[PDB]
Amino acid sequence: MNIKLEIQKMAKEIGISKIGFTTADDFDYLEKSLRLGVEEGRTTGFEHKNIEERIYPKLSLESAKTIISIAVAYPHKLPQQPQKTEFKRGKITPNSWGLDYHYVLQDKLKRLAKGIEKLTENFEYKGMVDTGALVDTAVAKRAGIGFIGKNGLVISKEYGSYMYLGELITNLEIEPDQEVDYGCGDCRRCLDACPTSCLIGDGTMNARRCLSFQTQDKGMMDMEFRKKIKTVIYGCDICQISCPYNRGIDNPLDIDPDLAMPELLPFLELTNKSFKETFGMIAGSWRGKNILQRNAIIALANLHDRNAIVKLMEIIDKNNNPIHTATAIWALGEIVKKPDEGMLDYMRGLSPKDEHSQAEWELVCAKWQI
Ligand code: B12
Ligand code: SF4
Ligand code: SF4
Repeated sequence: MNIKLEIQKMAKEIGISKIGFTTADDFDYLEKSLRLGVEEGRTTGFEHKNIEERIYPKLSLESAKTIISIAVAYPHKLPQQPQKTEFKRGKITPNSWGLDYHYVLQDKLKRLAKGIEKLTENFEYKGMVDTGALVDTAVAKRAGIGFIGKNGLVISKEYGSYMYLGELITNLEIEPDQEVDYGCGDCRRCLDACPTSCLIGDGTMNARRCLSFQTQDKGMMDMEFRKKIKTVIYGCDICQISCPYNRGIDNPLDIDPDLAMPELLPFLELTNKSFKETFGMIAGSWRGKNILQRNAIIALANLHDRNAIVKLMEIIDKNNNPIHTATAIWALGEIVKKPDEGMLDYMRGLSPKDEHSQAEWELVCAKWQI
């Protein structure tokens, strides 16, 4: 007894910015739309595939009785700007500044569980953060962490949407928290700011057209999204920056600004090894360097950076990574606005190895009236 007050006490003790409680009752109100996302092809592929495991918490535990939702806030503005150099910089979502949230939160949930082991008997748990089967977002709503916006995210009054979420499924009998009075209203800002219009209106999405996805999808980024990621080479925050509830927050926790706003051409020099050493700790490193270097080439093209030309030419001639080659060929068509005869001969004189490079090459050629 007074576990709920005791938990809350040790929560804030170990850096958890908010905590909530809810039943292990299933979530079949979601079924309908989860299944419709998959059938309509609006799913990314990152989602847990088994829909049953997604809505029935007992499939993850059995002895499930309550679920404890945690939230850890993160800064969205940079404490200290990075220092101007020769090299232009891209941006990379604050969701991925500093240590990979997955590790941070799993550590916090471990501590919370160890601190509960002491104050009861027969305690049973199952921790999740992002990579688990539950809908992290809907759990935090039932637990009154915040409400789900039209942008799909969980929004708190206190810390905005700039929170990482987690869950500790458990066999404890505990008083559910309330939920929240505040919502969206007739706000619509996010819906109108999304540069792809992926958001459907009801907190639901064609994720396939989210730029956050596009920056993480493997392969060749479709033409439409290249221009639109501007210089943001990982994630998208547009639907949160445009949100009233984020209007005036700064939040607590360590950030290297050079990892948060990386210099692009030096970034393109990284190997698997140097990439691991320097970037391996952030969330955005979970698929390796290649998707990021592709994106960086795109950023350089979006900046029309004449200083990248020689590097792009090196990527193309070496051709050890075809996605990069094809992206670079495109990038030259963007950067070199008035090509000299020498450049027309360079371009005319490539004969792309593979189909994606061939495709991008044909387009530049056509654009340059070759
Ligand atoms: C797959 C995934 C993605 C994909 C797909 C995004 C998406 N919206 O589905 C991509 C790569 C695009 C993505 C992007 C981002 N994501 Co992500 N993503 C996930 C992941 C692993 C699973 C997503 C999932 O379960 N799909 C849910 C889809 C299928 O459901 P749906 O049909 O849209 O359902 C919506 C409705 O049911 C609605 N719903 C619930 N309550 C209510 C109430 C009412 C009345 C109504 C009508 C509807 C409604 O909410 C659901 C979505 O939130 C989750 C973690 C997790 N396991 O939950 C993180 C998660 C959702 N992502 C997270 C983050 C931070 C992001 C980004 C902000 C990262 C960035 N800065 O770029 C973006 C923003 C995109 C966005 N607008 O949601 C955080 C959200 C943070 C928060 N505080 O809410 C989560 C919770 C991870 C975490 N542990 O923090 N993500
Ligand atoms: S992250 Fe960007 S692209 Fe994705 S929904 Fe939000 S605004 Fe739209
Ligand atoms: S922008 Fe407005 S509509 Fe969108 S989530 Fe924020 S509050 Fe809701």
